[PDB]
Amino acid sequence: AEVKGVCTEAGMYALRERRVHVTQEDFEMAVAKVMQKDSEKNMSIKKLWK
Amino acid sequence: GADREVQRILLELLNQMDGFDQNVNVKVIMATNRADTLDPALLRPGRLDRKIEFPLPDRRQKRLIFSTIT
Amino acid sequence: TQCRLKLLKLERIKDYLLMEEEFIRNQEQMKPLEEKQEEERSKVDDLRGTPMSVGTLEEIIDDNHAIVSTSVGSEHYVSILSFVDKDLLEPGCSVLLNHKVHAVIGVLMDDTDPLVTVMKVEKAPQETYADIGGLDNQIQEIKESVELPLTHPEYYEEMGIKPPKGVILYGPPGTGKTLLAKAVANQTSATFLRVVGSELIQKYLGDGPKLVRELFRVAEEHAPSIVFIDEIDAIGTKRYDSNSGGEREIQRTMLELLNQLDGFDSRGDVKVIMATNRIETLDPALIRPGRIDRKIEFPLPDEKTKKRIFQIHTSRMTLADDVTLDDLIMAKDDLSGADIKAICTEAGLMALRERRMKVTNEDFKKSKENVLYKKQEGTPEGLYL
Amino acid sequence: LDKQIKEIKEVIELPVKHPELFEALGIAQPKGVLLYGPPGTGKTLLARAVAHHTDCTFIRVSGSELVQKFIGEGARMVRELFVMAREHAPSIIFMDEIDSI
Amino acid sequence: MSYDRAITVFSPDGHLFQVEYAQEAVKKGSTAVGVRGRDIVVLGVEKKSVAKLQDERTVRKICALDDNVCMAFAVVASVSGLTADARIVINRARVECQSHRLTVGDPVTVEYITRYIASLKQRYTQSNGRRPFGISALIVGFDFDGTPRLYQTDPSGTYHAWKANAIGRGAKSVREFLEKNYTDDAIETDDLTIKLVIKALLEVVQSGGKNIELAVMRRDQPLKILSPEEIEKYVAEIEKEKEENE
Amino acid sequence: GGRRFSEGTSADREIQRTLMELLNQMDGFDTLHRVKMIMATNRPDTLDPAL
Amino acid sequence: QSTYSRQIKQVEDDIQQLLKKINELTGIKESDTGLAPPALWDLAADKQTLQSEQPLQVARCTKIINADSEDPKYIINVKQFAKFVVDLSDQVAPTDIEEGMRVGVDRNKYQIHIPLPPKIDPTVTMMQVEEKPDVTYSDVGGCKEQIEKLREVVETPLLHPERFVNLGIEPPKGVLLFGPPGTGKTLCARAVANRTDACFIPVIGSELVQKYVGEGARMVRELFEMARTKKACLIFFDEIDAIGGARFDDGAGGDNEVQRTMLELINQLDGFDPRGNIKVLMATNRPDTLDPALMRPGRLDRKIEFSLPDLEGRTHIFKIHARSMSVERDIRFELLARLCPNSTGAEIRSVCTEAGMFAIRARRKIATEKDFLEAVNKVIKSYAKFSATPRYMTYN
Amino acid sequence: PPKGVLMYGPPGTGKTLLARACAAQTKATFLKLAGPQLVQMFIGDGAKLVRDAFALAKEKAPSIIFIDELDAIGTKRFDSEKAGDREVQRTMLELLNQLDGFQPNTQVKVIAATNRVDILDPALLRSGRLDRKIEFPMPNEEARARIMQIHSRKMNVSPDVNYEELARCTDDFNGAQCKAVCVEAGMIALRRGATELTHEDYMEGILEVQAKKKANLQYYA
Amino acid sequence: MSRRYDSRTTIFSPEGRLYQVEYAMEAIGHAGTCLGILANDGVLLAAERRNIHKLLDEVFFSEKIYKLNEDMACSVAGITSDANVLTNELRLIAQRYLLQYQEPIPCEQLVTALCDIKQAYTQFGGKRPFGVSLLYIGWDKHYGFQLYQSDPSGNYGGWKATCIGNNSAAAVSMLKQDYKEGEMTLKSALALAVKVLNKTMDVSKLSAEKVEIATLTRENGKTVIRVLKQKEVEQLIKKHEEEEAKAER
Amino acid sequence: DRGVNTFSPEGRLFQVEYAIEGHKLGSTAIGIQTSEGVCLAVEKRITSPLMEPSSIEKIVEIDAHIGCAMSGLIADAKTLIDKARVETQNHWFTYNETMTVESVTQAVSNLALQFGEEDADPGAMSRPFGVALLFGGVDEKGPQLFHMDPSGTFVQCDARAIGSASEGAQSSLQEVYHKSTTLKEAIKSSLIILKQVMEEKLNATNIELATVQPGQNFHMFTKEELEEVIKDI
Repeated sequence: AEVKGVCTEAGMYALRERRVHVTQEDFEMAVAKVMQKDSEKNMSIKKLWK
Repeated sequence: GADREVQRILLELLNQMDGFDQNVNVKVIMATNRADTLDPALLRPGRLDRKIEFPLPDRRQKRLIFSTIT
Repeated sequence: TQCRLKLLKLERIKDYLLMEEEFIRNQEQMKPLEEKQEEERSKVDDLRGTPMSVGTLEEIIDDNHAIVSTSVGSEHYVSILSFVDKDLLEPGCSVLLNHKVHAVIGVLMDDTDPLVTVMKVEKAPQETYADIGGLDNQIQEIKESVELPLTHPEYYEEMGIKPPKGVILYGPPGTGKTLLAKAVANQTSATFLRVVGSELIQKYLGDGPKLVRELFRVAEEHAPSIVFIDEIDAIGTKRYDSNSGGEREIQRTMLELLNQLDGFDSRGDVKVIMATNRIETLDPALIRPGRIDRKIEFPLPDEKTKKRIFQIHTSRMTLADDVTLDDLIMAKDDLSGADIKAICTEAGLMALRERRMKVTNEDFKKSKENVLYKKQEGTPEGLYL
Repeated sequence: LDKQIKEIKEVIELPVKHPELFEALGIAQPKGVLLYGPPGTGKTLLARAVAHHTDCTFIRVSGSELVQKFIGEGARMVRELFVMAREHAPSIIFMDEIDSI
Repeated sequence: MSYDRAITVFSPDGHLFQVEYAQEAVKKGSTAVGVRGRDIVVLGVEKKSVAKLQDERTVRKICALDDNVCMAFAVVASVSGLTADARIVINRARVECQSHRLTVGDPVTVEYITRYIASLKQRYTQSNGRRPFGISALIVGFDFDGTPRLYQTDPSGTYHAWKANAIGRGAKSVREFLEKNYTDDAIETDDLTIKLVIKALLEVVQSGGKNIELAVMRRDQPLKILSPEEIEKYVAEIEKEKEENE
Repeated sequence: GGRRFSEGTSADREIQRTLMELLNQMDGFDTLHRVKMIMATNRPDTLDPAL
Repeated sequence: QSTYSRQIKQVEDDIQQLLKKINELTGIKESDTGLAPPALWDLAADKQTLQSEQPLQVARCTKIINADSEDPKYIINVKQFAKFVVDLSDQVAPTDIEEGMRVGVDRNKYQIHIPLPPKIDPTVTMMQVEEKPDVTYSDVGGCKEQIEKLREVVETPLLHPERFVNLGIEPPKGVLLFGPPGTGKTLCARAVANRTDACFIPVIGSELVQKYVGEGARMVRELFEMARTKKACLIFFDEIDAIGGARFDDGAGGDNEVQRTMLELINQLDGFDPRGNIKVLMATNRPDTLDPALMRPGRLDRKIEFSLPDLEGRTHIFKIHARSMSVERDIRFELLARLCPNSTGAEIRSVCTEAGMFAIRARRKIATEKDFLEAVNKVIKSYAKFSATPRYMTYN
Repeated sequence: PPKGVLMYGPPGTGKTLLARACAAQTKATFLKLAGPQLVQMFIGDGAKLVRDAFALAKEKAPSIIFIDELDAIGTKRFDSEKAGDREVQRTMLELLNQLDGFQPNTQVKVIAATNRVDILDPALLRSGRLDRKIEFPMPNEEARARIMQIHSRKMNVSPDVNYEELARCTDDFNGAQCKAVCVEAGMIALRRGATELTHEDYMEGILEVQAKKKANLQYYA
Repeated sequence: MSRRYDSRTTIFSPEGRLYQVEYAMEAIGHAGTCLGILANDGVLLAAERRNIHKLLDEVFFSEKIYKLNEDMACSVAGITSDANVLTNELRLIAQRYLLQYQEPIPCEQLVTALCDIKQAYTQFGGKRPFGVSLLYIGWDKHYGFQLYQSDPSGNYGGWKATCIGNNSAAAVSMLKQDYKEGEMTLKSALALAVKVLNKTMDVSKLSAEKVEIATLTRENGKTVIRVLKQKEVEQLIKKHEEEEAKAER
Repeated sequence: DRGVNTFSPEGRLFQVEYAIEGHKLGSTAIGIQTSEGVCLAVEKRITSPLMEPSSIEKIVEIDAHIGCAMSGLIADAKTLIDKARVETQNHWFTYNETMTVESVTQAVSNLALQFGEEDADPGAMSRPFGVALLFGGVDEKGPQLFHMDPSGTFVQCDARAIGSASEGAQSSLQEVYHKSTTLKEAIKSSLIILKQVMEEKLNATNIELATVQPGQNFHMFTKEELEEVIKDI
């Protein structure tokens, strides 16, 4: 779910930059943003979804 | 009779929901605040793609809000 | 032999003969049934009309009326009209009523509910008596209660004793309380009702004693019948937290079993098979004698015996004799019949996986290995002594 | 997860697709399939995926009473689901815990 | 102590629950047979569940209470050895045997130990928040006389002397086969008495010499627990005798 | 004033519909003006967490 | 061979032709008559039909008004939940009318032709009840003093009211059967009811309580009322252990449903109206559960313990059981009785049963003393652990 | 004038009898109300039932409402996060409303009988829902002799036997029981052949109504 | 009040087991691998070290390898909580015996003193039994090298090779397959123990943070109790790991 | 739930009513006081010949001139007998002569009912014993037979029976046994009554008799003596 979250987060970045193609830059920011969600999952010792 | 109506209403709603994909329309947006007085059937994906999270605000986030009301 | 055959031919003829003789001859006669009787039937069809409102006969009352609740969501007070017999009809049947004036024209409808369908689960065992290895005698004591009054009721009635009903299958589980229930059912060739005990405790309140009453009704008509209640223990220990019935609901349901068994109303030739892992967690009255007559303990099948059952198992999952038959048996020390199945069932899966139709030695070793994770082999009993 | 696929594929998919293969070989048809393992291993998704692969319906019992009209509840609904599954055969009946409700 | 919560309370059935729960746990398994000879008494247990990787030398399921008193025990379940439960009865009985020999200059008799088992079970009954052990012990030994004795106790605490008895996995079945084997020659010849124990154990389930452990006592001399290697030789010779009579 | 419920009778079910309606009417997208709505209770604990 | 083959094919073939006759004559749809009692039953119903009774929709009188149209006017509410203002017919005689009771009104012109019979509001309770069957005293175990004591209470006042009135003492209503199971509390209740020859209503404690709160109040209320109106009723409230329990609430459902039946029985009994023509018999294994209201007299005049019998009594259960059997009388009834003391009525019948099990295996038609001896020593040792009595007797 | 008065304390103290007496003194209607009838099988209709029952008492004239077993209507300590019924909650609240002076409470009086006040919640009890709190202790020694004095009149008795002596022996009796002991003694009396009850019949009478199952001689002495 | 709360878990069951010992039996199985193998010059224990982080103090010798005496050592399968009180008590008993007898204590003598206490809890008192099952390894004069196992009521059994904990059936069968009654030396004996731990454990290459192995070896007539250090353990891992590599081929 | 300690509305304790039943479960013992001496007879009722019949005992000595037959749970009685042995010799140290049937019986009976299931000392009973003892001997005063109950009611008897046949046998003794019946006739009376509760006929391996007669100490009857009473029943 987290892995797919990388592509999905990437799209938000492509709009923001105002690109038409999801560049490498979009992906750099996405891994780090997804890593913060993971960290939250682990802290809570329960899933995020409810 | 009461319990059955509400159940029927919801089935019709799921059926019509699925109808949106063929056309430009964006689907139902609903809030679950208590999820235990809600069916887990209604939280299943395949009609949901995006799920929004809200958490509790932290300190800094909270402060901003407090200025707007005052 | 000859006297019996002639008697049967005559009996069949007399019902036919008499019924018929009076009718056709009275059609010739100038005053009796004749025209009237044929007309009377025609007259029921015309009076009823179409449509017909359906009802269910709760009870008949001897006052020239009956209580039939009509399918319209209100109750009706019907009268014996449109040519019908009050006493002829037996309770619980669906009946046809003339709408125009409420009358029961007749009975033919049942309009079948799904509740009876869930109850009736017919038999067709995996393994059954006379393909099971060792402790031949242990099965034979069970038969005393279940099988033997079905096979020959004669011995019991002539002796003059209360016909044995009810058994408790107890002991540590691994002996096949489930297997024995299926096995007796095939052999007897009587109706098999299977209701799991967990099913009695429902998410509804107070439905549980009602569900017992129905179970036993469905058994009586079917009878000679066997009822296997798998695992009576489950309802008493557990609180599922799907009801607010609590301890009270279990208590009322257990009681309803007693009433239906002997009680004020008995149910004819329904035996009960209670598998249970334990006898000290169960309700006191439920396990009292005279709701059971036969009490039997199953101790685990012997290490030599595991071997005689295995040949059969290996042959069923294609015969190989290249297997280390002895090693698989040995490590496991006196535990479940279930493990022998697991080792053959898995091995055959593995063989297929490898892409062959023959189970080999390597496949038997592999399956064994997977089975030790899943269970604990027989390593518990070893540690203590 | 190369390991995971071979194990699930044998148990569930081969008998529903063809019981005949199992029957010739002499294996007993699978009764229970137990899924266990830590959360976040694609166990829920894999169940759904398996249904698509066999071309079998996925009948999920979610524990809703919104879903139930068969008798309006499901914990004495054992056989009524089995009858209807046989009609719209093959099927895989799924029981799920989301661990939140 | 603070614990006084009920575990035993009297029944209108005229019994104590624990005692009866224990008695069935010796019905269902752990074959222990004893025969009494004319110089020597031998007791045997079958199962230490030697799965061919376990130790046989140091494991004791027959414990010497004294040097002229020994007991072999049984009661089983899913928790198969109740060695622990036995181990208490064994330690208290061990001191008591020795103690009796300090005070009273006669070597302690089996009859003293049997009354002592009847009182231990009972004492545990009367005390608040306490429960009877599940054990049944075949108390073997020598008196003042030097006469060999075999006595058997039950989980209630009632004792009888018996020439030969079998308990476990059908107490009466093993004993009625064994009843033919108890003859005047068998009791006289010491060597035949060792075979009688082994010969009974074999009826329930046959073979194994490692599963079978038996301990022998001769006169007031100390307990000798026999090697499994001695047992294997003996089961082989017993199996041929069965073919000879029959 | 309702609670989480969801293992109850038909009587616990009807209370929730009414309780839902009040929430939206107050603050939802609809709101009062000069006109004031007064509630009376015996326990504030019987009340729905959302309320 | 030939003659029989011929007759089979022919008879069957005749039923097909006969099919028009099968339906009218025998029944099974389209006339279910034999026209000896239906000619009478139909005839009387017809006059009703013709005017305004049938279709008769069940309704009930909510209130007696005198407003709108005639001086007799009633507001009846039908079981579709609409009210109607109706008239009253003398066209055929109303016979069972009471406010709140079911009454019948017509759908063509809504007027009361005939009221429905007294308090048939639960149809559910009435169907299950047996009415006074015959149970022989060759299976109601023992002679015993225990049997005799209940009879004075239950049987004598109903059989003869003559005596009680003459002295000027009030007649029995109440008896409490309490003691552990398998002592035949149910078994005796049935036997004496037929002996007396008064109407028998057995009812299960579990059936009183049903899903909704206050649904349980409808069945009990109406059962006690129905009982009073008929001539001589005995309501045998059967086996309430936790279906009778003391008033409390847990805030999840509570004891509410259970106490509901209980409380309903209290309100009509003591009430502002006393118990009508209703006798009550209670079977409990736990008086520990019951409410202080039930335990005091006015429905529990005398407490009698029918519990485990005495040493002499166990011998008498053997003798009564032997009469039912066709086993030897050369088997000493006494020997069995001494060998298993502290045994309930149920256990002594299992001994006979067991004796028979050994007997069938051997392939004997008659039980032996050998089978018997064995059966008691297994009963004293094994059966004791399972038995109901240690826990139920502590409550009793 | 009282909103309602309360009677609480152990059964068998003659509350039902006392109710019948109240009714005769006032010359008014005692409107029988059962606490279980008010909660009903129909939902939300059950609440309408409480409104109607008090509503009618006003219309009938001034009335006294005899309510039996108010423990059925509800006990409000609610926080019940899971269910908790609440046909019962609606009726418990509606009952307060009718006692409140939106409608009179000087026209409707409530004679309430409940076995305990422990079971009951303070919302109901107050001092302006139920004004008097009258406890009913189990009869005194003299009280049981008076209870038998009425009873004695119905049958026939000796003047060598009274209740007062039996009251002195043991205090393990109640008013319902005192009736039962007189009725019990009469069965034996009748069985013998007598046109009375005597001291022998009563003395046996107390022993018989209480169960035995093996009795005593040298089991206790 | 008090009996009602008492779940009557101290009661005997008809079958002849104690409910508590059986529930304790499960507590041992959740928990990690502890195995002991007999060898002919020494004896070795291998236990799962479950304390892996990169910030570890190591204030103890080990949190599962306990030296009970100056001639005994033990390993743990079960709960750390029970293990800590118990481990101390095991020390007073081992040490007092050493004072009186002055010779190494039998492994059998060591399980029995504790057993009384275990049994006491279960039968009566309503006290939990200890959640650990201990594998004691030692050399005593009388038998030579020995290994003893104790269970939650103090049920004892002398074993040449035994294993309790996680994948107890798998470890004991495997070890049964290669080795049957004392066919190997001290060198080879460490290599099997780590191999078994390797398969049972989720990490399939191990390190010295994952395993901790302790040896008890009889040198110059006196029992030496040593917890091996991380350095020695890596050597043993490479020896088994390499042996596994050949197996495949 | 309810406790067991409670008094019932019958007016008796639950634990004690159960204990009387426990007496009824076991084997029958007859103790007859004759003025020629006191005989105690008990049924062995053996089911196996592998048993050694000497060591099935149910007559145990309180004293060296008082014998005791016990009934109900054999084990439960044995403890009471163990405490009794210590008192009789103890009595010899203090008084300087041997204990009487009366003195010993009242002292054991105090212990019989003491029961407090919770919040009572572990050196005191949680439940009463279900044993009835029959103490039969001839002492300084003369032949005395005292009967002890599990209810802790002691009473003096001349003929008492306890065990499964307890009510039946006790009635039947009152009939045959009187004080116009001699000691040997008491032995014949007991043997007949014994048979209904027994599974077989009377034999010298199926009875154990011991008589304590004036001027003599306790004698356990030998096989010859058992056989002389068997011949004529």
